[PDB]
Amino acid sequence: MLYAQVNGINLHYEIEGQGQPLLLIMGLGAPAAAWDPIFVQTLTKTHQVIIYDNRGTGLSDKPDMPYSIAMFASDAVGLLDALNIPRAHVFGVSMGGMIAQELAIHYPQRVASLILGCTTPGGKHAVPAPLTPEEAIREGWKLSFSEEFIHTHKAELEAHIPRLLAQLTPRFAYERHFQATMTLRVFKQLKEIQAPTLVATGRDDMLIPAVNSEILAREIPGAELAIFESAGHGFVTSAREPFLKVLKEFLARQSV
Repeated sequence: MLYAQVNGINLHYEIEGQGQPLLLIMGLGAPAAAWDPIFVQTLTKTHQVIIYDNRGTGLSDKPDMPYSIAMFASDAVGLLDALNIPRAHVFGVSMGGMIAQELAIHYPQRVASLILGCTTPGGKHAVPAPLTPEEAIREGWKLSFSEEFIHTHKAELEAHIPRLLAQLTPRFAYERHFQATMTLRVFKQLKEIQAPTLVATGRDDMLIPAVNSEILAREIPGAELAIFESAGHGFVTSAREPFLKVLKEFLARQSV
């Protein structure tokens, strides 16, 4: 029910909690509904958490045009402007981590701290990826979670399916997002990032190789690296309690 109009595009967002603003940025084709709800709820105890639907997704407008990381970063800044927030902590996952990198380089004055989850800088220095819509989500789990995690957490995973199906990203928009992931151009500028930075991923990430997180942390001055054992692309869920501990500890040392 809340929207921010940024450059004529209506972006659906949700905002919750009190304290220092924390902007969460989702990855390829994913709406705000894709965030692990327990993770988000827990963060609202210490922070004002902003989640939202990128253009093309959820309840947001879906213009049929080329998307880029630069445009996504412009959208995020627009959201912060609409909310009258000068500076925010920023956490992006996957393509959302690419948007985060763009923000920290091109809009450094809006970024109080930076958390990069299961992401990559792209380009030559990056190490690349190696039926019913219900069945598709279940198939997609295998890329984010181990076979044992899926076994022991089947109810928790199944409970999220309706939420995702309620708000499908249409195929045309999914294509725009897919092609946007090719438009990041940051590698040499990573070393100019001034934000205090946490890089985090699951060691066993099958979608984005975990070495990408080492490459990021290697470039960004003063970046910390948290790699979680027995977790993959889905580490925000599969390592939720250890990651929430690390993220809360990191954010406690930060300020807006």
